[PDB]
Amino acid sequence: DDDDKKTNWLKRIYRVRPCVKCKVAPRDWKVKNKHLRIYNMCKTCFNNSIDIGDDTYHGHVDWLMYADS
Ligand SMILES: Nc1ncnc2c1ncn2[C@@H]1O[C@H](COP(=O)(O)OP(=O)(O)O)[C@@H](O)[C@H]1O
Ligand SMILES: [Zn+2]
Repeated sequence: DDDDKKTNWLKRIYRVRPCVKCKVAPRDWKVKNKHLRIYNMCKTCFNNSIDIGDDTYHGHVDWLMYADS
């Protein structure tokens, strides 16, 4: 099933690249219609970047959740 190929790639992608800032915690994420948005930072590091005034690591990558667009 091609949808499983997509899903298993998304689980692997999420697992193997932790927060870009602390490099330990998993990334924050949300569902955005038929896309998974994986933010660059965990929530703790994101909130913190707002307090310190750093937008260097702000950003995300959207992923189609299905095999067929
Ligand atoms: N956990 C996070 N790590 C890094 N950047 C983030 C995080 N959460 C939000 N951002 C950034 O904050 C902005 C707002 O994102 P979001 O609420 O997804 O956008 P919208 O709903 O305006 O389309 C985007 O620049 C996003 O990349
Ligand atoms: Zn972090």
